[PDB]
Amino acid sequence: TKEEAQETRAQIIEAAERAFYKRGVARTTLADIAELAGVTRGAIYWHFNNKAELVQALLDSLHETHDHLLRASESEDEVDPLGCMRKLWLQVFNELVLDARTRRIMEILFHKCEFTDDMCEIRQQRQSAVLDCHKGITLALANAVRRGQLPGELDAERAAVAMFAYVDGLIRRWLLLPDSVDLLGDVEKWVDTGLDMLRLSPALRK
Amino acid sequence: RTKEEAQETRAQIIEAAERAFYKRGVARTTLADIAELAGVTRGAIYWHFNNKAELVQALLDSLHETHDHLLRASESEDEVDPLGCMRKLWLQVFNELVLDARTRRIMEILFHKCEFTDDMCEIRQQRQSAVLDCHKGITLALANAVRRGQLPGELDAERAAVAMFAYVDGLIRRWLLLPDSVDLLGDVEKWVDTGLDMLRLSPALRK
Ligand SMILES: O=C1CC[C@@]2(O)[C@@H]3Cc4ccc(O)c5c4[C@]2(CCN3CC2CC2)[C@@H]1O5
Ligand SMILES: O=C1CC[C@@]2(O)[C@@H]3Cc4ccc(O)c5c4[C@]2(CCN3CC2CC2)[C@@H]1O5
Ligand SMILES: O=C1CC[C@@]2(O)[C@@H]3Cc4ccc(O)c5c4[C@]2(CCN3CC2CC2)[C@@H]1O5
Ligand SMILES: O=C1CC[C@@]2(O)[C@@H]3Cc4ccc(O)c5c4[C@]2(CCN3CC2CC2)[C@@H]1O5
Ligand SMILES: [Mg+2]
Ligand SMILES: [Mg+2]
Repeated sequence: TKEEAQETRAQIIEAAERAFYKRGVARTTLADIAELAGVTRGAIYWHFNNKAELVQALLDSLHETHDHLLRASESEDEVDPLGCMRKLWLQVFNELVLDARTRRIMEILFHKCEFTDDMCEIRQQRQSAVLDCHKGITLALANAVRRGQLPGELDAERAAVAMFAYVDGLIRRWLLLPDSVDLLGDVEKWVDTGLDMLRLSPALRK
Repeated sequence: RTKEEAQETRAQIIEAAERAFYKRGVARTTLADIAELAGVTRGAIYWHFNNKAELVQALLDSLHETHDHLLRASESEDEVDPLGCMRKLWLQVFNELVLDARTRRIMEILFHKCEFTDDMCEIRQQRQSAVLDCHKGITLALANAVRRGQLPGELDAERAAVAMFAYVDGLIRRWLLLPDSVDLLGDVEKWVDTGLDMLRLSPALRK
């Protein structure tokens, strides 16, 4: 049955989040996740080959809320690629602080997920996700340069690395020390600080 | 002598813990495993460390020594060029990461092979303490540079410290995950200056 299968996969993913958040990925097994989800008869193995597929599902689930702002910032036909990128990072930070699911998937991926040789797909799939995002940020920065919103001589690739590094570090800083960063109250200041680096730093120019 | 032999054995244990944590991760590695790798008895390893968290803290603490003279130079009110010492500090941070196998392996362990779990809550708390401490230091050096006129007078030192640390921390982990994406050694001056340019030119980082 169609709906029941998606029914069950969502139960498993939701239970996987609870299990990974409590006990970490390394020591959690699929059998333990099936126990939390209330699924039996090997159902979990029909939806996932291994834990890495479950981790990838959680990582893929983050790309959904922002799909439209990603598309807009990457499109050559977009009139305001820089403004759309600003709206994107504003949404990324807002969802992190406001959404329990997002914050806790990211906490799982960043602080409860080990890169090991017996589970090499986790690091490899993290490399691919970061690389994919870098391509998107680089392309959106190149659209802003062409629109006259960023320096004509900007090194879009290095500026994409710089922006990602800043956003990445800020998120992890808020996850580790929520009290230290009023990410929600000053979200615009935090987004503009990184954008300002791309706009003004002479080091980021070719 | 007792002291010399114990310090010798402690170093063997720490070195073997790096090899064990790096290969199998912190969560599934036991002190018994580390003892076998280090070639010491289980009683020996348990004399030096009560649990796995204490060993992780040992690695986490060793990172502070190499930079200890440059962070205190930028932190000193009497430093004539605090902004300059900060630049040399971050240059040295990135230089050691790329050149030093040990520092790279430890940071890879701490950032990518060590889970925050209720089963070992000391890990997260020690990371919280280390970041909070570094934040204070960075805030000191930024206020000195502002007072010395090297940074904007109306700069929010607290937020600027956060932003600089976020950039450096994010860059480190990007190079750890994708080394060929960041020539962190040949362009090290560019990568440091990019973040310093952020604190010095961003109108958002001002009150
Ligand atoms: O972080 C890292 C960095 C180093 C490694 O990347 C590489 C291969 C690999 C593959 C998958 C992993 O999860 C993982 C590794 C690591 C295990 C050891 N290797 C080194 C050998 C390819 C040369 C580890 O953890
Ligand atoms: O791999 C990835 C894929 C997607 C992301 O790259 C970006 C921003 C970001 C910044 C730092 C991370 O460690 C991290 C992310 C990710 C979290 C959220 N995303 C924003 C864009 C997907 C909308 C994640 O994990
Ligand atoms: O990131 C975090 C933030 C939240 C927690 O900090 C605290 C206690 C704790 C202790 C050690 C951890 O490794 C760890 C946690 C967390 C697990 C449970 N929480 C208790 C409070 C959320 C109710 C987690 O991961
Ligand atoms: O990546 C890094 C590189 C530099 C540090 O490693 C060391 C000590 C430390 C300990 C735990 C961290 O999470 C952390 C750090 C860092 C914070 C402070 N440092 C001292 C070195 C700046 C002189 C940071 O972030
Ligand atoms: Mg979402
Ligand atoms: Mg050192």
